[PDB]
Amino acid sequence: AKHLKFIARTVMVQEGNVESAYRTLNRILTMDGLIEDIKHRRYYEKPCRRRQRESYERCRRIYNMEMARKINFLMRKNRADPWQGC
Amino acid sequence: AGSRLETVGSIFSRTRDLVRAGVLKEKPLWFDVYDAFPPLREPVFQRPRVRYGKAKAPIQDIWYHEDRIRAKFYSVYGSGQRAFDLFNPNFKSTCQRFVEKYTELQKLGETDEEKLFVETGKALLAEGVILRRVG
Amino acid sequence: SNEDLPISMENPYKEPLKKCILCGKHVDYKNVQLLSQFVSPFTGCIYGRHITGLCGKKQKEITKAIKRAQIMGFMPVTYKDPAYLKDPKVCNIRYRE
Amino acid sequence: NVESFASMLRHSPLTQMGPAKDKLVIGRIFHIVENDLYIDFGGKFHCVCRRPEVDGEKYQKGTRVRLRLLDLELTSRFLGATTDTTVLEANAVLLGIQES
Amino acid sequence: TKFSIYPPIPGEESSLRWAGKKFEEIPIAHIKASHNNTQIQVVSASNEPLAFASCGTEGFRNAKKGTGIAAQTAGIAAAARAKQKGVIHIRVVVKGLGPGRLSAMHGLIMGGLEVISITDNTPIPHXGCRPRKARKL
Amino acid sequence: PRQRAIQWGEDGRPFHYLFYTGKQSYYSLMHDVYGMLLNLEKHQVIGSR
RNA sequence: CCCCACUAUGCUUAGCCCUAAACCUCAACAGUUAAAUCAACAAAACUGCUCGCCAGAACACUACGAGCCACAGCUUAAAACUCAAA
Ligand code: FES
Ligand SMILES: [K+]
Ligand SMILES: [Mg+2]
Ligand SMILES: [Mg+2]
Ligand SMILES: [Mg+2]
Ligand SMILES: [Mg+2]
Ligand SMILES: [Mg+2]
Ligand SMILES: [Mg+2]
Repeated sequence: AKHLKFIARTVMVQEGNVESAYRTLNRILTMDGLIEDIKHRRYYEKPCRRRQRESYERCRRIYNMEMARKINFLMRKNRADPWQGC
Repeated sequence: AGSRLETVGSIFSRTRDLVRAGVLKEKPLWFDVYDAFPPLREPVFQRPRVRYGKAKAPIQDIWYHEDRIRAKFYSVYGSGQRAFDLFNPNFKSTCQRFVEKYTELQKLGETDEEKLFVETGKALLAEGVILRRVG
Repeated sequence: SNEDLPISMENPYKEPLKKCILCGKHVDYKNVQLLSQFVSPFTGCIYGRHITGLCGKKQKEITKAIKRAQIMGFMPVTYKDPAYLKDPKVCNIRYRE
Repeated sequence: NVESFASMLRHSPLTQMGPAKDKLVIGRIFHIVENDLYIDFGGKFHCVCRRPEVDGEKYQKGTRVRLRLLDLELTSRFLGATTDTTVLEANAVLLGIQES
Repeated sequence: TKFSIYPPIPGEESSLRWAGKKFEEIPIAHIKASHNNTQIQVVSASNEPLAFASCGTEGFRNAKKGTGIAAQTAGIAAAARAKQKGVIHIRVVVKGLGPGRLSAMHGLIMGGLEVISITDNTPIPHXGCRPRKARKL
Repeated sequence: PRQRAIQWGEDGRPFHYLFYTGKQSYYSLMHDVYGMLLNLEKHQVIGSR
């Protein structure tokens, strides 16, 4: 309200491609968490519920990052069978 | 008649005991050999347990005095562009050649570390060795 | 006993610990140029340490410095000051197209 | 005057090498599967390197090659595991062929 | 010169122009995309109103107002009244995640206006009023 | 029906070194074929189904 | 349950009230990782020491008594009848 305008959350259109400009803006707002933030703010999430979801989200990321690391590590041996017949 | 309780004693103790009790009519072919030449440890099932608190494995890291010289040489001059040949059991790398000269000069009475390291590089350069400082 | 036995000592080949780009440097709330490198250009959102690569100590100093600078009249809140858009990009975040 | 094991270990090239990361070593191709080269370089485990695009036909069984070592054994401990998972192979980058 | 998605900063000397007008002089199309309605106002750089259209003013009622095609129709209507006043290039400022968020911009283009930038101004409180309680559905 | 012969003698020793696999004939063939593939490396439709 | 409106209330001040699935459902302190690893599950299994607490279910976060700025309150807290389970 007191800040300068047409700087925050502003994307310029290139060659009249408004669809690509809108997708870039939507990607910007998504990556910064603004879209999910706006959605969670439509109804009041109670503190006990917010902590539970934040705890679930943090533990799911760790498990998914750890499960990706395991699959990457155990995919080195996906090469063809070197000892076929034995 | 026998015993498949592999977690109760060892094959020797179970066989010896059942032979004494008369359950086994004949001793197995291996029993006399085991008795004459037993293993260092009697093979008894054990459950591996996990260490907790202040319990730590007794295995010690293997280090040598020359390893301090090797760390500095790799820091100062990096790994030699010459390739290690780990198949030849008498292979000598540029670092090992540096370490041997560094040890010889130390035995000549020199005790300073920073001075004993610079004189060693000069000796090798005189011998024709290529020592390109990393930085 | 034997000369060739291993000897007890500390690892001579141990490498130094990693350091964040700001390890050993004072983070001042008046240094808005530095602080702006850790906020979103479009929204002004402070980046998490997984994007900035900062350690816990410097991530906290940067956060506290940003919050102090914003409300004292040194730094905008809703966007990165456009003067600092051409500074070195030290954050692992890819935005445009 | 029989050499002791402690003596053999101190003066072994593998011991003298120190850390294996970023060490140039000479390997030997002993097994090939399509474009997968199995190379022994004097360690416990072999490394597996893909046939280079350039001079691919020069890499055959018995060909000696230059490697840049990264790890002697690829192992990692994953969450909820009491031990380390090992793939039973070393990590190395194939640079080229060794010639005299 | 390479394309910059960052808007030109006022007070600096840029080379970009639209019909001889600088970025600071291009009129602004303000789109309020609500969950049940879409409102579009075109204003000049001096804050002079030029055209207004919403789904309600275009004959849509009740749930039909909360559709993309309703917002698209409102955009065309606002473009027509704005084009008569001399508007070609507009800066789009959309606030809200309603169904007419993107469709309202489409109608502005079909109506003869050229969009040079897109700005989101959806209100996000930084801590603000307590929203209504969650719904049991 | 063809009957497989005894696979050990009077002393109880099996004749084939792969007896304890339970599939000595199958695994003996796989061993012979795998060995031939090795020797080749060291050295180097319509009418049939 | 869904939609809209609005009040006590959520806020500040000064007094009260003293309850929570007040829950890591893990008492405080010290020590051990060798023994049998260990009903099950949870959260690997135990030792020393101390305080608090418990002794079938239900009756019962109840009655009576007592104390309390509490007066439709809180704390402490039974019995009879009943059952062969809980
Ligand atoms: S790593 Fe040292 S302060 Fe960040
Ligand atoms: K709990
Ligand atoms: Mg609590
Ligand atoms: Mg206590
Ligand atoms: Mg009872
Ligand atoms: Mg109660
Ligand atoms: Mg009561
Ligand atoms: Mg009473």
